[PDB]
Amino acid sequence: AMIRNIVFDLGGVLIHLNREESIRRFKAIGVADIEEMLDPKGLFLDLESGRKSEEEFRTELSRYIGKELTYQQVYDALLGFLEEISAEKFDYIDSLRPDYRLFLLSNTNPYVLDLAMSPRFLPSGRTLDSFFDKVYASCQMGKYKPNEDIFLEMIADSGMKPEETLFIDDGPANVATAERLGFHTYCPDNGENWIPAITRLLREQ
Repeated sequence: AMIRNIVFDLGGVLIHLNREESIRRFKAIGVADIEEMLDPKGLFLDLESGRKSEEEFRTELSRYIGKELTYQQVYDALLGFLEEISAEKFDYIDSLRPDYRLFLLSNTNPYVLDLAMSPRFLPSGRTLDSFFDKVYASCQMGKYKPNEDIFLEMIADSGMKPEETLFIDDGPANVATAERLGFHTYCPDNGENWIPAITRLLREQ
C-alpha cells in the first residue's frame, strides 16, 4: 500500500465547528472585540501555542476586557465552537487502527483538551487519546501549525515517513505545509462526510 500512516486534525475534520456561536458566547461575557481577536500576534494564539497557560490567558483576557472571567465562563464560550463531535468518523477511525498507524495533529487549547480527555467527549465514553497511536497538540508542544517545526517534532517522535502518510486537515495553510514536507494531503470542508473519499484514498497502490 501507498499509505502506512494517517494524521487527522480535530477541529473541522472530526468535530464540525461553529465559530459564530462561540463569538455569541464570548460577546455575552464581555469579550466584545472577540471577532477580530479570533481572526487569522494575539493572546488566543498564546493559548494554542502554549506560550500562555490557561491561567495566564484568562488573567490577561480579564485585564483586556476590564472584567474578571472564570475558567468555567471561558470554557463554556470556547465550547460554543463544537457543533458536532462526529461519532461515525470516530467509529471509522477506530476501524483503521489495526491496519494503520493513526495520529492527531491539532491546533487546540487546554479547554477542548479537558473535554476530549473526559468520559463526556463521546457517547462511548472513549477518550480522544484512545483512537490514536499519539496525539500531537499545539498547546502541549509549544508549537502550532502551519509552522514546519510542529510537523518536524511529529515526524521525529513517531518515525512516520511523509511520503507514506496521509494528512487530513481543513486548513489550507496546514495542507500547504504538509505538501511542502512531502505528505499526501486531503482537505475536507468543515462538516463534510469524508469517509467515502478517504476509504478510496487508502485503496491505492
